Formats: sequence, C-alpha cells, structure tokens
Amino acid sequence: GKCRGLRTARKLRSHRRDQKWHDKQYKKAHLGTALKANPFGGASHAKGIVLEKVGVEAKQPNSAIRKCVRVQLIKNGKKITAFVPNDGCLNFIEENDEVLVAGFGRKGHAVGDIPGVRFKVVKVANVSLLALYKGKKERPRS
Amino acid sequence: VRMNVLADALKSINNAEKRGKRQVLIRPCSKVIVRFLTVMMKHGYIGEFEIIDDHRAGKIVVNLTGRLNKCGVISPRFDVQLKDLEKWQNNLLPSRQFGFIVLTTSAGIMDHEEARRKHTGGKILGFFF
Amino acid sequence: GRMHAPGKGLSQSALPYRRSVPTWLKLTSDDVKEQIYKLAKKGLTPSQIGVILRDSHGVAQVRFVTGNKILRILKSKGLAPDLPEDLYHLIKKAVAVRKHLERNRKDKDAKFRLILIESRIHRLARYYKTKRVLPPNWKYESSTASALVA
RNA sequence: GGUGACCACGGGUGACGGGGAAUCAGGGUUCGAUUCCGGAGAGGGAGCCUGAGAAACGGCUACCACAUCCAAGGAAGGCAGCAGGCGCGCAAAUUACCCACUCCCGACCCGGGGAGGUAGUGACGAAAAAUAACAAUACAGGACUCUUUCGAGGCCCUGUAAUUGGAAUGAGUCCACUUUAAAUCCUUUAACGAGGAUCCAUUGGAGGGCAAGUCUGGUGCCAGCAGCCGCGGUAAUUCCAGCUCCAAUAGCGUAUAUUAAAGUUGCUGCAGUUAAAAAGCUCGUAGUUGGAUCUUGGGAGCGGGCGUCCCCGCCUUUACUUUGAAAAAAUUAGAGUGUUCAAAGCAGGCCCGAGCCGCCUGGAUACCGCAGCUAGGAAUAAUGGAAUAGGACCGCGGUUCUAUUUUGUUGGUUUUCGGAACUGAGGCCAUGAUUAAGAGGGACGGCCGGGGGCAUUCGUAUUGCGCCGCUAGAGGUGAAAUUCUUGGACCGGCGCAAGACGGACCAGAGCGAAAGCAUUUGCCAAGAAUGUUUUCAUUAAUCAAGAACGAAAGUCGGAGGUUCGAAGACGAUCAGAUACCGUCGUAGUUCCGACCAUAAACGAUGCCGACCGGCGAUGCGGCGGCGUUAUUCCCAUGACCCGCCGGGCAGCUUCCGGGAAACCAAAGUCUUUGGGUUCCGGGGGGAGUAUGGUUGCAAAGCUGAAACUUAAAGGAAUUGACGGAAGGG
RNA sequence: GAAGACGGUCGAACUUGACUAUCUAGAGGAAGUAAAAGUCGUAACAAGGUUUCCGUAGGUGAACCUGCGGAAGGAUCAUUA
RNA sequence: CGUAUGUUCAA
Ligand SMILES: [K+]
Ligand SMILES: [K+]
Ligand SMILES: [K+]
Ligand SMILES: [K+]
Ligand SMILES: [K+]
Ligand SMILES: [K+]
Ligand SMILES: [K+]
Ligand SMILES: [Mg+2]
Ligand SMILES: [Mg+2]
Ligand SMILES: [Mg+2]
Ligand SMILES: [Mg+2]
Ligand SMILES: [Mg+2]
Ligand SMILES: [Mg+2]
Ligand SMILES: [Mg+2]
Ligand SMILES: [Mg+2]
Ligand SMILES: [Mg+2]
Ligand SMILES: [Mg+2]
Ligand SMILES: [Mg+2]
Ligand SMILES: [Mg+2]
Ligand SMILES: [Mg+2]
Ligand SMILES: [Mg+2]
Ligand SMILES: [Mg+2]
Ligand SMILES: [Mg+2]
Ligand SMILES: [Mg+2]
Ligand SMILES: [Mg+2]
Ligand SMILES: [Mg+2]
Ligand SMILES: [Mg+2]
Ligand SMILES: [Mg+2]
Ligand SMILES: [Mg+2]
Ligand SMILES: [Mg+2]
Ligand SMILES: [Mg+2]
Ligand SMILES: [Mg+2]
Ligand SMILES: [Mg+2]
Ligand SMILES: [Mg+2]
Ligand SMILES: [Mg+2]
Ligand SMILES: [Mg+2]
Ligand SMILES: [Mg+2]
Ligand SMILES: [Mg+2]
Ligand SMILES: [Mg+2]
Ligand SMILES: [Mg+2]
Ligand SMILES: [Mg+2]
Ligand SMILES: [Mg+2]
Ligand SMILES: [Mg+2]
Ligand SMILES: [Mg+2]
Ligand SMILES: [Mg+2]
Ligand SMILES: [Mg+2]
Ligand SMILES: [Mg+2]
Ligand SMILES: [Mg+2]
Ligand SMILES: [Mg+2]
Ligand SMILES: [Mg+2]
Ligand SMILES: [Mg+2]
Ligand SMILES: [Mg+2]
Ligand SMILES: [Mg+2]
Ligand SMILES: [Mg+2]
Ligand SMILES: [Mg+2]
Ligand SMILES: [Mg+2]
Ligand SMILES: [Mg+2]
Ligand SMILES: [Mg+2]
Ligand SMILES: [Mg+2]
Ligand SMILES: [Mg+2]
Ligand SMILES: [Mg+2]
Ligand SMILES: [Mg+2]
Ligand SMILES: [Mg+2]
Repeated sequence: GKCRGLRTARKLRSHRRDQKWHDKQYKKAHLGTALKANPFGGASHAKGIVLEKVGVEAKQPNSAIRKCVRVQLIKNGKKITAFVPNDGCLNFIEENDEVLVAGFGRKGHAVGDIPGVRFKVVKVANVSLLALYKGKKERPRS
Repeated sequence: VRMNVLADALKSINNAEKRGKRQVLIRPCSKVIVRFLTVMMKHGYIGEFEIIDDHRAGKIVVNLTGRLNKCGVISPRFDVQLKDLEKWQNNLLPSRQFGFIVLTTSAGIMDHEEARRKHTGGKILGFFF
Repeated sequence: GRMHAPGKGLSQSALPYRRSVPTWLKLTSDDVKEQIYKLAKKGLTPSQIGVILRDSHGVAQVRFVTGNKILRILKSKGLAPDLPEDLYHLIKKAVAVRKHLERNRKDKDAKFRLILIESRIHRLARYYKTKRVLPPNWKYESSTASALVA
C-alpha cells in the first residue's frame, strides 16, 4: 500500500507528480506537444481560406454526404477540414473565401457521424452563416 | 515487524468486539495502551482490564461490554492544533453526540473534549465510538 | 522472520519468570565467575561457556547467579575475544564457503549463500562500529579474513 | 576546496514576484499581463556626462537592425506616455474637453502637469428595472348558498389584438432649471406623448438525458439533424416548414481555457486474482519506518458541585502544543448607515429658535499560511550523562600565576587578598550496566529434504554392427505412398559399441529465493524447521541507485552426436496445402567454457507484523501415552496406534467478513475509510511503435514518446441459440 | 588651456569556427488510422474441426505453420491393487 | 480420412 510516515511528504508529492502524467487530460495541457500540434494554436476560433469543397461520407450505421470545406488557416498555414452546418449553407461558400472557423464542441475530437472533422464554419466572407441561412444578410456580392 | 503496539492492541480489541467475545488478550502492553484503555473505561466502552506482568513488555486481558462500535488507531500521530480539532471530529466520529478522539497532549493522554476544555492541542492517538 | 530466509520459525528459549537463584545451588557468585575464567581460558566462546555451566553445574543463568552477563564478566577480566563471537562465526562461515567456491565454481547456490553471509557480516559490523565495539574502520577483507578465523 | 538522489548542475516555462481571482463540505484545483507594493525595460546591446540620486533614453556617445530629409557636402531619429495609424491576429475605444477635483514639480498663494479629472465609443462584467393595468358586458368553467336531484340568485376567480370603456403612466420629443471648469447624463419641472396601447422581445428548443406535440404539410438513409444514445430507406414524436407549446428573458445561443461534478490523480480518499495493473527472484545503499522499560495512589482550602468524585495545585536540548508581540491598504467575511431599493459609497443623523465658538457621531472588527521572535506545558517522538571510570559530591595537602586591598608625605608596601591552571592522599555516593520481545543475529544438539557442486555406479530401452536361425515380406496410415528387403528386410538368439535418458515406486508429498530439483555410492560446502533456564542486546522491516541467480529457445569456442527434430527434401491429403498425417533429415537436443536476461518466469494474487470459525489429514522436529512387532531375555531404538506443540505444502465446511460476481479464512479485520514499506494502473487504440541514451558478438534487452484516431474496448454472471462436445431418448 | 597621441580598462559590433534549440525541403522506403456494399484464403470464437495462449527461433502470398520449454485463461478439479 | 464461404442498414 501507500506510505504514510510523517516524513513522507516528498515521496507523496513526487509520486503524485509522476502519476499525474498518466491521465491524458493533464498530459494534453502540460506537455506542449498538443498545443503545438493544435491547428488553432490554443485559440477558440481561426480564420482561413476555402481551398476546396469536399464531401465526407457519414459513418455507419448512417448514410449521407456531410458537406465540408478544406481550409488553410491564415495564422499558421495549416490545412483543416471544416464542416458546414445546416441545409443549404454550402451554396453560400465559394472558393477562396475568408471563413471564420470554430471547434466542433468535443475539444479536438470528431462529433457525431462525420469522420475526422473537428471543425465547423461560423462566418463566411465576414458575414455569419446563421444570418445567411436565416435571410438576414447576403454573401457580400462585391 | 511490529511498528505500533497501540495499533495491534486496538485492532485486536476491534476484532474480538465484532466476534462477540467477552474477553480479549492484548499483547504486548504499553503505558500508551493502558492510558488509552483507561480513557475508554472512564466512558464505559470497556469493562475492567488486568495488566499481567511477565518481566517483559506485558500482556493485558480486557473485559468487553459489547459497547464498542470501533476502536481505531491513527497512524502517523499527526499534530492536532485546537483550531483543526473540529475538522478531525467531523472526519473521525459518527456524530458529536458520542464517540471520542484520544489525544496525547503535554497535559496527558486525554479525549478530544477534555483537551478542548484544557485548551491543549496535541498529537492524535486514535478514536473510539 | 529470518532476515535471509523465508522461514518464520519460533524456536527459542523461554526464560522463567523467577529470576532468583534456587536454594539447591551451592555455587557462589565468585565461585561461578572463577569457573567462567577456566573455561574461557580453555578457549570456549561465551555461548559455549553458558552451556557447560547449564548442563553440568546447574547454573541456569550466570546473570542470575552473578548479576553480570558472561561476556561482561570476561571483559572485566580481560579474557574477552578480540572479535565478537557472532561476527567471528559469520566470518568463519564465509571463509569456508569461499574455500568451497574456489574448487566448485559451478556451485551457483554456494555463490548465492555467500552473498547472504557477507550481507549479514556487513549489517553486524555496521552495528558494532556504531556502538564503538569494532574500531571505526574495521572492514571485512574476504581475501585476508582466512587468517583471522581458525 | 565547494555543491549534489533531502535532486546539485543542465534544460523548459503560452514564468515578472506578491497582495489577490475563480471554484467551493473538509482536503484541494486552477488563474494572477492588468490600476496596490516590489522588480525590470524603453528597437537591440554597450559606454557615459550632469547630478544627492540615472549606467536616465520625451539625456548623450558608438555600434547593430530599421527608417526620414538632402542641392549628395551633410543633417536628423526612437509612442512598451496620451490619443491616432499600420501590421498581426478570434481578440480590444476619441488624433475630444480641463487644470475645477485629486495630487505633484518649481524661485512659486499667481505657472505647468495626456499624472489625473471630464465627456465619447463600450451587451467585458455587475446592480435596479418597462414592454400594461383596471372596470363592466359576454361565454365556458370553478366558485358560494338554496332548491325536485334538476334548477335558480347574487358573489369571488380565470381564457379570450372576446364586446368594449375611459383612466393611468414613462420611453419619446421638448421650455427653463439643476448638474459641471464648461458641458453631459442623472434628479425636477412646463408643454407635448398609448389601443394593433404596429411605442409590435428575443434567443434556443419540443424522442430520451431535460421542461415542452407521437398536430398538419414537404423530403424519402437524399437533404439534413444529432454535445451522447440515436432520427431520416414514401404515414419522420428528431430533417425542412406552418401551428402550438416549453426554457431563460433584455438577454439568450455557440467555440475555447479552467473549476465542481472526479473517491476518473485519491493526504483526507482510488485501484493492482479475472476489468488497466505486483518487478522472474533475491541481496542492498540512500529514503521511509521502527518492541517494551525511568514519578506514580500525590495536603485542599484547589467543599457541599458533600469527595475517602472536582474545573482547581503548591508534594529551562530538538520536534510538538498553548500564549504574547509585530505583521500596508484595497479585496474577502463582518458592525452601523433608506445610495429611493440594489450592486455600491463611507457616509450620515438631531435641533431651528442664538449657530452665542452649532452640537451629535461613525469612518469598527476577524482572518495574515510557513519561517523567525516571546513566555508556559512536558504526554508523545528523537537525543544525551558513570564501563579501561578519564565518575558525581565533600572537604584536605602541595607546585605555580596574576589584579586589586585591607599602611593616605612618596617609593619600597609587612603584606594579606580573590580568581585561573597542574598535582597527591582521602572519604562518600545503596557507588555506576533496565529488561531479555510469541523482534533479530549468532552458538550448540539430534534430526530432515528429488536443495547445490564434484566424482562414481547401475538399469533397461533406442540406434548401429558382427555371427547364427528361419523366412517373404516389413514398415507406415483413415487408406496409402515415399522407404527397407532373397545382395535375406522385418522377426527370433547370442555378443559388442555409442550417446541420450532415469520409467514403474512418484503422492494435490519433500527441498530451493525463484529458475528448478528423482538410479547407487563417496566427498565438499550449505540450509529450513524443531529443541534449548546458551550468547549478543535493537543489531530490525521495506527498499531509488547498485549487485548475484535466472526454464526454453538463441549466440560464441571446444568435445560428442544415439534419439528426437526448426530449416530443408520428399510422399500423402486438398480447389490450393508453402500445414495438420507419413518417410528422411540440418541446426539444435548432450557435455565443457563464455554470452543472453526473457516466459501464461502464474497462486495472472509484493514483503514483514498482528488479529479473526470449525474439522480430517499430511510432511519435518520435539513431548506424552494402553497396546502390537523386531530388536532373541532386559535396555533403548526403530515399524504401527492415540494425542499435544511448533514451522510448512494443501484439503473440506462455514450467513467471520468481504466482493461486480466468479469466488476468497483471505482477495477479511474499508465511507465504522490510517501497522510499516516497495513496485505499479488511470477509456480503447496508435504502441512498447518512433526517436535519443545504454547493454549485447548477434538476436535483442532495458529505458520510452508524439501526431492522429475512437464510443466503446473489457470483466463477471444470466437466458437463448449454436457446436464437425458429451449423455439419454 | 582646445585638437591630437602611446598605454590601460569597459567593450558594442563584425568575420570565422564550435555547441545547442526550434522550424523546415527531400528522390525513395516503410508504418499507422479512417472510409455502406473490392480481391485471396479462413487464422480465432464450439474439441472452430490441428485445443488455445506465452517466450524464443526458423519458415511460408496472407492470415499463419513448425521445433523446444512453459501456462490453463482447457476440452480433465476425479480413475480405483 | 476428407471442404471453405455467406454484401450494407434495419425489429
Ligand atoms: K489641479
Ligand atoms: K418542428
Ligand atoms: K471523505
Ligand atoms: K536382430
Ligand atoms: K500440522
Ligand atoms: K450462455
Ligand atoms: K443505413
Ligand atoms: Mg480524465
Ligand atoms: Mg455509411
Ligand atoms: Mg440511419
Ligand atoms: Mg459516433
Ligand atoms: Mg538459524
Ligand atoms: Mg530482509
Ligand atoms: Mg532455533
Ligand atoms: Mg515571459
Ligand atoms: Mg504567474
Ligand atoms: Mg502580476
Ligand atoms: Mg505576455
Ligand atoms: Mg506597477
Ligand atoms: Mg531604466
Ligand atoms: Mg516599439
Ligand atoms: Mg540607456
Ligand atoms: Mg517616448
Ligand atoms: Mg523617462
Ligand atoms: Mg499611443
Ligand atoms: Mg494652477
Ligand atoms: Mg417593445
Ligand atoms: Mg432533450
Ligand atoms: Mg419531458
Ligand atoms: Mg410524409
Ligand atoms: Mg478507478
Ligand atoms: Mg489484466
Ligand atoms: Mg509475483
Ligand atoms: Mg537502509
Ligand atoms: Mg517506542
Ligand atoms: Mg464588504
Ligand atoms: Mg529409477
Ligand atoms: Mg533496481
Ligand atoms: Mg548472471
Ligand atoms: Mg537455458
Ligand atoms: Mg543451448
Ligand atoms: Mg557449438
Ligand atoms: Mg507436399
Ligand atoms: Mg525421425
Ligand atoms: Mg515481462
Ligand atoms: Mg505479472
Ligand atoms: Mg527483500
Ligand atoms: Mg519436511
Ligand atoms: Mg483506503
Ligand atoms: Mg490508457
Ligand atoms: Mg529504444
Ligand atoms: Mg454509434
Ligand atoms: Mg483479458
Ligand atoms: Mg490454429
Ligand atoms: Mg479455423
Ligand atoms: Mg485450431
Ligand atoms: Mg480453443
Ligand atoms: Mg516449412
Ligand atoms: Mg512448417
Ligand atoms: Mg470469399
Ligand atoms: Mg454472397
Ligand atoms: Mg453477415
Ligand atoms: Mg425491422
């Protein structure tokens, strides 16, 4: 069992320090590799340029074509796949547009049936996807 | 090896108490054991006990009254200040209505309520309820 | 249990409660202490000296008859061994095991037992050095230890 | 020399430090660039002048980077001050007014201050708070009483851009007035200003978790939704819509860091037989932990709160505990106080009559860890005093040294004087050593064991060979064939040679730290247990580093090579058969010497210690006891029988108790949670992979990540189904 | 008493080299992961049709097969003087 | 003696 002597504060402190590296929640935030590898670089959002529109096949047991875009982030040049939510929102997006991208809500993990997509589009052409979807504003037509 | 005679004694009393025995043999015996037993006697949790002299550490035979729920030792003997005594009571005793924490203080070995009255903190020995 | 074995044996001596000398012992404290001197001078270890006194002279505990332990009696008379008997016997065993290994180098068991024996020697010698019984720099030299014992 | 496993040195830091912030059972986790204090820097370094004070940058000099002007000779620069621009980004305001406040500098009551104040932008965040209210008619409905139960009357209440009706008001606009340095907003006021009071509340959701439709239309595993489970394949409670309803509300949704939830980092307080996990095993230094034992019944008054009880007492080690001092403010808790309430602020309140010098106040308090300091306590834990007495204490005799004094006309003092050393003889102390641990070491005694090493001996079998006999087959298999064979195979007999192996006896038996260990005899050293009125006296437990041993396979050098047999060859089998089957057969298997360090190295279960039910055995040791048998009688000793004790391998039973259960007398003595200590797990993968280090002849061993991916993977047990499983039909 | 100079000191900076940290290009090579309806076999799950699994070693399209030692998490808690 | 296999989702 664990040591309990009155002079074991160092041993108990040292052991908890070592064993704290063995849960991925701590090692993700305290190693630095995760932050370096993070496409957003520790940011909640990131801007980028739509390289192309791509369709992702939904995982079994579902069947659908999830609409996404390949985006190259401005701040670091990394390439990510961002899901485009809602029914006809992919039509608003065109090639080589500035898009504000956010996370999918699972802190760096895929959400639902879309395989390997960890990001979603919030604004396109500096106008919100929701306001476009709800008819508040229109794709900056020049 | 045996690092704590008091731990061995209190565990032996606890096991015989749960088994419904009327008497328990305690070996070896120490002043700390006898003073601890006396604190339980003054509160009625155990009956008379007879220390037996063997020109050695000593053996004891305790008469059990079927009143102990648990007599446990605390290792190591943490230093207990008066302010921290309440947080020890909430952690070691089933309620404040009964049960005692045995402290070794400069004044002497005593329960937690007598220590509060004498305004002396000390090192914790064990508890019973 | 044993420090260098899995055994948990209990065999030992149970000393009686009564420390007083019995009435049937006609041997006085001095007379017993002079008999100790003959046996130690004859080359017997304190351990052995107690057996001859207990087996044939009725002296159950020299300490009870004389008030002093045998080794403590021998120290006063100057007959005490240079090396403590327990340490001496562990060194003697190590020499015998090491003699066996020189001619039986395939005896991996004897190699294992020797490490245990030398471990007990160092634990014992560490204790004697602390209580200042052995010089502050006594070291067991397996090469030169054969001359000390037998 | 100094520093280091009590972590030095080196590296990292999305590190300025603290007061503090968020979260809150207790313990704790995270944040602290940021208005207060401390520090540091002014594009990067360096060097300086002046000055009390600077290594100053709204000082200078040089260099470096960048950059401006030029007539090309030169000259000039520093916003991490306030604005403002650009760039970067997910990400942050006016090139506004003022010294009135607050305070600072100066020769100074007078000047100045982008310090600071004021307004602007401002859904960062916080506080207060509209978006109606009422009355009657109406229609259901309750409601209150009576009555044929029905029914009726008045009355209270609710749904209706119901039918209305006229009351009220502030958002708004807008005189003045106040505010203020000047303004502003707020506060007040006059005017005006509400019926669809269109002066029109949103954002999310409506299968579950989780409050709210199985309404209607559209689509048809598409489009989409969906944090998770899941919805959608032509009647979708989930998509897209309409209607309705629900949640919060001037605010809601989403992303991301972090906290609780997480006893999912466990000190409190988790796990490690089977779910993830105890190192193959042992030794061992740091570390951690460590048996018992030294003044306790103690005059009370220190009662009758009656006691042969009491709170009260009076028969200078270290940790610890109690106390006192000092510990910025703000923040936090908290007292007072109608900011109108409130977040806030530190104000306010009484008395009108004279303010004759108005009075009456408040501007608390607590916490400030650790260390340090102070004064008590003396249990607990550690440590020390006499053992070659080099001992405590009391006086005694000497050999010495030095200041003051004890002689005030000097000096010599007649000096004495006390202290500090060395030294001798004494007396005296009850003279001085706790115990001997169901802790350990060691001695001895008689045993005991497939424990280890060396040598030796025997056994039959397998294979080969020689001779002899008879004979045509033998072998092998599911069937075969490869194969051996009248050159006589196989089989039978005799004999020889080699190498391996040690059957049966052989057990839920023994021994060893594990790995492992079995023919006889000899030799060598070792070991547990038991027995002991022997000895030592805490010498111990566990263990980072470190070290010995470590099946099999594998590797290196030498010897040997029967048997088996990776590889290989072949014959079968088969759709194929690189296999299972068969015939051969290399390495190896064997001995010696050097490596290797891994196994389902398993009891998948660390070690040491204590306690907790019963029963029959069993092996070792000892003790006791009818009887049987041999030892010819005796004696003891063996074989057997009946018990006991101790150490061990186990077994049965049990509602000890535990556990998810299987089960476990330990895997129990655990929310009634703490004997000591080592290793080690934190969803499944990626992966024991990459990479660096290290070891190795090699094979590899050890140490050991990350990116990314995923909503299960897994344990135990249940019911079914299935089985080229069994049993009965 | 100015310019100026020998020497000393502090010493930016520049060149060269060394060490180190991070990022990054790369023919080719060799992995891993994901993905509604690909090809070859059938290795594991029942005695999975050769019980399975561990270590080690060799071999083969691929799962795997084979040798040697081990485990039962087995398909046996048991086999009789 | 001797044989292998059974497209995706769906109660
Ligand atoms: K001013
Ligand atoms: K709907
Ligand atoms: K708790
Ligand atoms: K023959
Ligand atoms: K037994
Ligand atoms: K089943
Ligand atoms: K499907
Ligand atoms: Mg976690
Ligand atoms: Mg699919
Ligand atoms: Mg579906
Ligand atoms: Mg999923
Ligand atoms: Mg022994
Ligand atoms: Mg040990
Ligand atoms: Mg013994
Ligand atoms: Mg920094
Ligand atoms: Mg910080
Ligand atoms: Mg700060
Ligand atoms: Mg910063
Ligand atoms: Mg500051
Ligand atoms: Mg400065
Ligand atoms: Mg700058
Ligand atoms: Mg400067
Ligand atoms: Mg400036
Ligand atoms: Mg300045
Ligand atoms: Mg600026
Ligand atoms: Mg002025
Ligand atoms: Mg409105
Ligand atoms: Mg829901
Ligand atoms: Mg509901
Ligand atoms: Mg339809
Ligand atoms: Mg857990
Ligand atoms: Mg496991
Ligand atoms: Mg183990
Ligand atoms: Mg140690
Ligand atoms: Mg103790
Ligand atoms: Mg407050
Ligand atoms: Mg045999
Ligand atoms: Mg090690
Ligand atoms: Mg070795
Ligand atoms: Mg081997
Ligand atoms: Mg070999
Ligand atoms: Mg060889
Ligand atoms: Mg073939
Ligand atoms: Mg063969
Ligand atoms: Mg291993
Ligand atoms: Mg294991
Ligand atoms: Mg050990
Ligand atoms: Mg035995
Ligand atoms: Mg626990
Ligand atoms: Mg994991
Ligand atoms: Mg490596
Ligand atoms: Mg799923
Ligand atoms: Mg498993
Ligand atoms: Mg197989
Ligand atoms: Mg198969
Ligand atoms: Mg098989
Ligand atoms: Mg199987
Ligand atoms: Mg092959
Ligand atoms: Mg093969
Ligand atoms: Mg197929
Ligand atoms: Mg098919
Ligand atoms: Mg199928
Ligand atoms: Mg169906």
